[PDB]
Amino acid sequence: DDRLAFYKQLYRDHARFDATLWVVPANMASYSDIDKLVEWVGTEQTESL
Amino acid sequence: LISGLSKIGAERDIASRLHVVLPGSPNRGMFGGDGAYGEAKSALDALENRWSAEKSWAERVSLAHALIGWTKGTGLMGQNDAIVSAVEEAGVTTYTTDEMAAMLLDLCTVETKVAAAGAPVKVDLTGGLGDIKIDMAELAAKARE
Amino acid sequence: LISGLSKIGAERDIASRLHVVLPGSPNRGMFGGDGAYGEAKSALDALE
Amino acid sequence: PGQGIQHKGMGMEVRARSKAARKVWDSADKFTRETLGFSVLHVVRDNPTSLIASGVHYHHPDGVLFLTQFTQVAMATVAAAQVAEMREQGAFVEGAIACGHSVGEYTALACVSGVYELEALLEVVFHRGSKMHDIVPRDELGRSNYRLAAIRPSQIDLDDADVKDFVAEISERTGEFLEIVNFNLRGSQYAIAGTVAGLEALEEEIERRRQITGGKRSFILVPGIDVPFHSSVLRVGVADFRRSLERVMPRDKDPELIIGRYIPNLVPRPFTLDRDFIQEIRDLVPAEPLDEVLADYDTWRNEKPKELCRKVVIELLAWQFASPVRWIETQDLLFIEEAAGGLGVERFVEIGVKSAPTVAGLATNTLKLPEYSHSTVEVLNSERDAAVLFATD
Repeated sequence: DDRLAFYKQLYRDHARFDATLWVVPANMASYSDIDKLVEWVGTEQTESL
Repeated sequence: LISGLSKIGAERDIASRLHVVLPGSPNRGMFGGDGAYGEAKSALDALENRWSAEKSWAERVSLAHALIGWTKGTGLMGQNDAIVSAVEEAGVTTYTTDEMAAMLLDLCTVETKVAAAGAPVKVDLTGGLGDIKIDMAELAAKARE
Repeated sequence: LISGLSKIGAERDIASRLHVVLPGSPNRGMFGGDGAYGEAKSALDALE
Repeated sequence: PGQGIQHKGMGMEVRARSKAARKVWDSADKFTRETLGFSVLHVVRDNPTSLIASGVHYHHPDGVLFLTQFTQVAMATVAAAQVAEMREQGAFVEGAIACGHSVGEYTALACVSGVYELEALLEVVFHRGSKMHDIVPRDELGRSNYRLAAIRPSQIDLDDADVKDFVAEISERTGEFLEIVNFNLRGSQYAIAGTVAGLEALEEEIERRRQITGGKRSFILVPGIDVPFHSSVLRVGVADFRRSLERVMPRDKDPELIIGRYIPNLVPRPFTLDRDFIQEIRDLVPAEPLDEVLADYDTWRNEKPKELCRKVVIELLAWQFASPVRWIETQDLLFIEEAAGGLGVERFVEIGVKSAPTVAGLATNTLKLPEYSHSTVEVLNSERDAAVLFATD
């Protein structure tokens, strides 16, 4: 949360209109992460209730 | 990672070119004191060849090569901070993080974006550390020592 | 392999220089058709 | 058939088997990938949500395959590939009379008369889709003051003249806009667009007129159509599309394959190049290239006929945007031509795979009510009846 709070501080300062920020846990050393991350980055943009 | 986003772009069928800024290390071979940056990032010239070889990668990914010069952080470079003034006495420029960030955005401008679409762009963001005659065997080690 | 024979030479204490001929690929960058040799052996300049 | 029955992975089974289907799809998919930066194969195979194209951004909460710029392209390619396979097996008869409903008409001409390239077909059709989106005014929410509604005149004693009457009255009375958009089936299917209040007032009328209605019978409102197209409101944007057609539809084409075989929408009666026919067009659709040709028919010299057919064909397709599609007359016309040319056995085949049951079911119910004469007729669908099409059994 100390890293999480920082990006919130950084966003609430430098954010303009139309601006959307996304923070995620990520490990570039893991091939699984890379595949799973972009599989997340590339799918839908949809929220099913 | 480049291949991954290339698949998504091809599968979901976009002609949009992803601009990948390649964080190249400044001026390989003229510094012996870095020990990490200088050697590792010289194969980025070979990576630019892979894009110049592979034909179908053009539409998905554009390679923007940036050589990131001397840039002062507190944590890693806390030893290097004192001699920043010393290296700058050779008529060379060392950069703050905000300065280098600005140099990276300028590559993200519309003008330089289209330039990357036509052909790989190699940018030297270094402060002239290339023609530097400063001996790293001393002025680096001594700085670190 | 170079490090290995360097240890033996240092441990058994010889000043003799082992001459390692590095099988570099010819003229990197001016051929696009090899596909293997040209790219791999350019880091031998970094090994020097 | 027209749009709206399209499904995910439609005719994708045929692509894996037939060679003719692959050539149609791949030549089409390659062009779209290079020029517009997207693939129709992917859209059909798995239905996405949002897509960004060359100059345009398309977003749908459900699917892009159900978006018209895509849907029309998918539908056109699905049918064009299926006919090509039917042609490879030679099952296509030399005297076949062909027609289409809305967007299906472009595929009709493509398959039978080869009036354009596979890539040429998907150009017009794609642009025609993109043209259909920007035509009508919207709100901040993308709302429309208009809509479409499907009428069934049956279940009560009411006629086509009775429907036309009641609609014409409430159109003049309220001062609102109410238009019969589609004449589909004789006593069965009719489509109506105009002001939503007009659609509501018309719904209300038949509920009052029909003595048995507790459930608002005979009236189905159309979801998703916000444009009162095929009414008097759309005639503006033709000239730009009329030029677009002439660009993608050149002058080297087969006159005979179209003539007598092809039934336009704007013109319910079969294509033939004659002073009589060209006049019927002008009457329904006043036009500059047409009115001159009618003025001097003394241009009789033999260089003209193909050049005449080439413009008449384009005039019908360009103004098909405006004029109501007449499916009733299209069906009835087939009866008129047969009866005068002999009534012997006919086979009615619908192509485009999963779109095939629709206009066949439209024909089936039509084969019942006016056609009660006890005729031997075969209704066949590409989706359902394929064993009968290829005769394998």
